[PDB]
Amino acid sequence: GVEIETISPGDGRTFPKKGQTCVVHYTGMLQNGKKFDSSRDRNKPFKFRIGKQEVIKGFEEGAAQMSLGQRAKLTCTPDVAYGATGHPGVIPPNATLIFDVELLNLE
Repeated sequence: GVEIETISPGDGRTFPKKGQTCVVHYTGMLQNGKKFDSSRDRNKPFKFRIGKQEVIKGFEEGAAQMSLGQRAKLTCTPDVAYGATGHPGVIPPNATLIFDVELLNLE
């Protein structure tokens, strides 16, 4: 379950394909909570590739459903990343995570 609410400007066609190292200015958020992880805070815009399951499934499926320039808004389900496990100190178990994802990519 990935609910994409794209803020309109972009190109609408440059989709991430397999093995494409793509660039996302991500900015995390918790449902009824604050930020937890931000490439914008690090100013290191997270050059990640598609097809290795490096990123979580809530962040991976949101990438290919966007295009270059687009600014979507992830509402990631708990069961795809940390719903029963939970990260120690960052992500509690059964958290519905929120992301400011703007696909300004490469390749």
